[PDB]
Amino acid sequence: QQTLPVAEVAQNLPKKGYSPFGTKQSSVAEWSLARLDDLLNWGRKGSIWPLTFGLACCAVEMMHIAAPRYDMDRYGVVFRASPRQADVIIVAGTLTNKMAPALRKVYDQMPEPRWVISMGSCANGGGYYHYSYSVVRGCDRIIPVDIYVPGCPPTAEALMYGVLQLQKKVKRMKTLQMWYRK
Amino acid sequence: EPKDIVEVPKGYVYVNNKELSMEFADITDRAASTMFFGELLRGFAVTLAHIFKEPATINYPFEKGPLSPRFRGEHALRRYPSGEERCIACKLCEAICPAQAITIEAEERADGSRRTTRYDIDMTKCIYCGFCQEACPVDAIVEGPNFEFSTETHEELLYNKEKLLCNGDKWESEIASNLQADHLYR
Amino acid sequence: KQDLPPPGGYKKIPFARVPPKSYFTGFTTIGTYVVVTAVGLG
Amino acid sequence: SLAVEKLLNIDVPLRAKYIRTLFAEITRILNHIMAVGTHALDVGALTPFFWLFEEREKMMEFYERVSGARMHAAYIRPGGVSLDMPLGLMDDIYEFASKFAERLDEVEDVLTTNRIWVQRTEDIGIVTAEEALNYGFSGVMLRGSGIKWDLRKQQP
Amino acid sequence: MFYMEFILSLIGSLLLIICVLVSVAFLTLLERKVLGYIQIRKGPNKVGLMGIPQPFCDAIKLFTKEQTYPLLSNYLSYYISPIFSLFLSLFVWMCMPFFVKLYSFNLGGLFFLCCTSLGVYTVMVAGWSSNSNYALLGGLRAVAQTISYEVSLALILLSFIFLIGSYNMIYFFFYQVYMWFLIILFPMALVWVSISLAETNRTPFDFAEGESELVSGFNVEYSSGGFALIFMAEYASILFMSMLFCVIFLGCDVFNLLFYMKLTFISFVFIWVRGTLPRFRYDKLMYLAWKCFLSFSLNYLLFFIGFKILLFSLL
Amino acid sequence: TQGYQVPPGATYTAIEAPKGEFGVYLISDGSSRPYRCKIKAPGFAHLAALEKIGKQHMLADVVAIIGTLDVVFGEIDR
Amino acid sequence: MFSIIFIALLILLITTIVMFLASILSKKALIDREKSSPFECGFDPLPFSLRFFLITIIFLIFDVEIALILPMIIIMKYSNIMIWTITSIIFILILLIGLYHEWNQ
Amino acid sequence: RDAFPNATIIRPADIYGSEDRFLRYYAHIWRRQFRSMPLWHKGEKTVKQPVYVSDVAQAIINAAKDPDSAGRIYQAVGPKRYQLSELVDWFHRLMRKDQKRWGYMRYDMRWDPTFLLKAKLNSFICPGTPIGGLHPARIEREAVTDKVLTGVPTLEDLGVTLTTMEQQVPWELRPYRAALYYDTPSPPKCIEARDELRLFA
Ligand code: SF4
Ligand code: SF4
Ligand code: SF4
Repeated sequence: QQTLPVAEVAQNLPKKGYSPFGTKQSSVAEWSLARLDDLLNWGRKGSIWPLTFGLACCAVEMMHIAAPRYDMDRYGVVFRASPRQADVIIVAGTLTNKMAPALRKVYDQMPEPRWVISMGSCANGGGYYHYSYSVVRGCDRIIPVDIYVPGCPPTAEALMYGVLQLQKKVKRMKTLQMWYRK
Repeated sequence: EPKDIVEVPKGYVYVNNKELSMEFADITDRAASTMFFGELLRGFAVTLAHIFKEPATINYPFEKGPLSPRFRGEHALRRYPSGEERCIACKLCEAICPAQAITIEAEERADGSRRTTRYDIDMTKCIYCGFCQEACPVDAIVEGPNFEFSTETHEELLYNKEKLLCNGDKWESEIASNLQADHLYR
Repeated sequence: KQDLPPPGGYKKIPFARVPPKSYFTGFTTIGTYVVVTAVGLG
Repeated sequence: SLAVEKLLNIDVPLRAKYIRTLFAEITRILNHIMAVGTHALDVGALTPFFWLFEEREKMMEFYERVSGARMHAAYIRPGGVSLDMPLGLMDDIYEFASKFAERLDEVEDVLTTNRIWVQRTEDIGIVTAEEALNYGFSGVMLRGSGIKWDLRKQQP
Repeated sequence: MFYMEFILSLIGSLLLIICVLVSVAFLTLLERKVLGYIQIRKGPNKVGLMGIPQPFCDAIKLFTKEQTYPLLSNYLSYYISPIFSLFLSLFVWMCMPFFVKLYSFNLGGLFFLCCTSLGVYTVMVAGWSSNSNYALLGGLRAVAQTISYEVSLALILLSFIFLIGSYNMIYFFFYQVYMWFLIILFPMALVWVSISLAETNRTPFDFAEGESELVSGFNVEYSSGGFALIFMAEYASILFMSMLFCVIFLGCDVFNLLFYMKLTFISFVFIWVRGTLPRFRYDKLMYLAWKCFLSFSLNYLLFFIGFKILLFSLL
Repeated sequence: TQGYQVPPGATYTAIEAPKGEFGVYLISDGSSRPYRCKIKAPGFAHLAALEKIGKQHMLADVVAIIGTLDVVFGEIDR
Repeated sequence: MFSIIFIALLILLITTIVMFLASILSKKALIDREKSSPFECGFDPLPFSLRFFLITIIFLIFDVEIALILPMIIIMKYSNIMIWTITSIIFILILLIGLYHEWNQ
Repeated sequence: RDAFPNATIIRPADIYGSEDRFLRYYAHIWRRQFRSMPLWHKGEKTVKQPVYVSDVAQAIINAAKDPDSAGRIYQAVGPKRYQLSELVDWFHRLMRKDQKRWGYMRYDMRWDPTFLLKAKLNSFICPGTPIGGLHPARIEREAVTDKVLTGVPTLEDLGVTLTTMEQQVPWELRPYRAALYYDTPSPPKCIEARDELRLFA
């Protein structure tokens, strides 16, 4: 790892700023595309709409970020039932062999950009039914997954930590800078 | 007080057992509640009274919710105060692991110790059940307090021996405090 | 010490259904509506 | 645990019996909060879902204190319970159970005797006594129709 | 004919459209905020400062996502429903009572009934062109409830026009100079709230566009800008129903700031019934729209026929 | 390491779940592992009458019926 | 009315321009077989209903009936009072008797 | 081949499939001009031998595994030769464009400078990829016929069974079919060697 910086060292460090790219771009067109990508990523991270895809027990914790203690609504996060209106699909439960074409069709009808959160050990790696005859060995064999939330029923702080990690990934998305360098 | 349709016994309680009242005062009361939305007015007032209540939103991550000293989180491998690793490769944790996440391969070290050459826990397979820390004769494997360990990539949740030893080095104070405050319960 | 109830026991935990206070009466509601609309017509 | 203990002929102590009874009743309230919230979300009233899931999160905090997990406690074992109760757990359970009845009354003030909830829940899916007896119904589906069968009293 | 009348009418109408659209965005913010406060939970926060640019976070996201289609070959009929929906929601506002003259609508109630009668048309083309059985079911259910309370709404507003003696909306101001019509028309106030939550799809009448019995009624295949235009059109319909409640029952008070405070309060009431009530059924809603509200409409229309004849002899 | 030796035999216990009657038909062969553990879920028998209850009802009626059946499909699918 | 045509055409033009710029601003990805599919929940996939058609017909009959209730607010100060009252009471009373008869049968 | 001597050079002719630049390019609205497709010499002069993407992927893997394919050029072409007019007419028969109310018409491209002006403006105004791939390089690529070289190996020497066109292409163009007007398709005619020599004479 790295040691987290001591406050004597960290007082000499300057402020990071909001932009992961920095304001030190050379060209004015590159700087304008950087700020446009910053505004676009702020709009995308300011409201991600996850889809009501609750397969198994993990989803009982998924409603617990809907719950008044954790309150996902002040993070841009609000559930949508239709897959067209939703940004994120949260695979929260056990993907089985009869569940595989349904999950693939629901993911394919979702419009791009598409970030996928694997909630729980049945969602990533198979988990407690990994050696079962009718359980897919994780959802990574079917749906491409950006965030993997570890706990068997993830606490709801850990699922919301996965949500904040997805927001940091969305804030780190480089589209217009790649277009300028394509 | 309406009469009972079914006589209620001693050990039971009956719902929707009241007779519908037929005197004119109760009929006018039910009629006014139907016409002028009195029960809907009570529902609206009860709803509006919860705006003035305190919000229970705990403002993550500046303020985090309550936990317990028994809490099951990231598995981690502890060490002795002298510095030697605690895990004697005795393999009760892998025998008791119900999802069979733990893989142990052991060889004799140069000084003759039993300590492991491979200790892998598949955290995508681990169900965080805590059977390994109960089945550990020494206090080697332990459930750490950490649960903010979501990964970008599937392979990064395949925990090696070095990752578990680094988790034991990083989280030693809180794990030792929980084990000091929890060992007499177990 | 073990996890035990205090001496004298706990207090009585409420479980019954208490209704909210209903100020209105149906004859009173109908009569007040009639009086209010009779003033309003004038 | 009762299956394995009846196979093993093992009698649990009385404190384990009382702990399992109290956590089975806490579990019963958690299940019926989930049932009422899911039914109210399916009917349409989305407010008692959150109003009762705050209370559900308080009992999941109680499960977390007693076992270390918010759910799937792995706490009841064949032969009793896995761990002893922590000190001061009942001093929170009593305060919580004293506070729960007002939240119950606040849920019935918006769900019970609201005419839309009655229109979505009255004379709908009528199950007779011979229907529930012949079709293998159990629990509330027996006791909605009038059968007095509760397994906590008939076979304690 | 004097050209500054055309210039100022154009400027006032465009300013009305712009302010209605920004008030739609802040109404979505208000609904997400106080609808959270209906329960214990908080509203939006943590975006910008105190959650204020959250609808702009919605608008940047919805105008960037991939415009997907319910079929790949021909999808121009998919486009024409949010265009006409937002056009009607921004076009219905021209019959607002403006005291400084913008449009001299001597028949404003008929204009409102016309735009409400097109609401069925935009939701019918929303349902059919989305190529799904859920979409057709939601479109048929929305057309059913909106034409079921169209007749009731026409009779209720027709009973209200008997009070002012004409169809001019500004004539609601002169007959409210001593008291509001909330005092005289309180069962009509409850019936008009039940009407205004039926033409615009809200939670008490939500079998058309709910997330329980259908996943979505006619927004099921609409996304990435079409859903944004549909959402803005529906919240503009909510704002129009709040204004039209505040003109008829509460005193028109167009200039006073208390009129717009009451308009925000009736929007608060619309979000207050959003969180409270459950959803009606198809059979119970056919019972409500064609028997109870129709019988009340005809009966209390007879009451105002008798009352306007009785005052005509006395005056 | 290896579980406690349960004597060989069959039993069926059943308690009052909040859903209904939760039953375990546990049959042991004398080893450290169970030979058979059949689970009676009450939601399976509650869901088996949905075909007769749901006929001649409306769509919101059926939505309220699964809303009031108190089914959880983890134990139904076992 | 001529200003209403101009402002309605301007609202239509502004909404079509906003949707065209939204279609330009929408992120263009590779089109797919399954993405264009109509959404049925999960696994991939109505006849004429007479009850809804008679609902539309009842709506039409009552709409044309309301279109004769509409003028009489203006006519009340410019007509014979006895004739106006007889026609209004007879009109709404026959409507109420027909509604109650169709309810009972 | 000057830098890496043992480099395998697979030469595809024109690769068809899903999300391609052949069937999607002939499937787009921006390629057509008032329900009529311009083609160079009406599509009759050019003969194309297209290959599937799974066949060339299997050829790439069979070249990577077998080490006798070092520095050998492999002509990646399909099983049978087709001319472009019959291919485009077969595609429009698959998309149900053969109905008389649609107004399908095939005409000469060299008489139409408006189509090339549209292609140049489409290459100009698009910031990223042009819509439908209507850059003039694709125009010259569809103008150039597919010529195989004798004595240079074909993918059947790499041990892959080439999928025929009529099995795969109706599955690709099944979502591309038009809505039926309110008022099985014939397979296309292959071009042999002697018919191609008669056509090019
Ligand atoms: S990962 Fe654990 S909590 Fe989640 S669905 Fe699987 S068993 Fe249930
Ligand atoms: S039970 Fe403990 S000491 Fe034994 S092998 Fe496992 S971690 Fe090591
Ligand atoms: S907590 Fe349970 S699943 Fe995880 S390593 Fe320990 S025994 Fe295995």
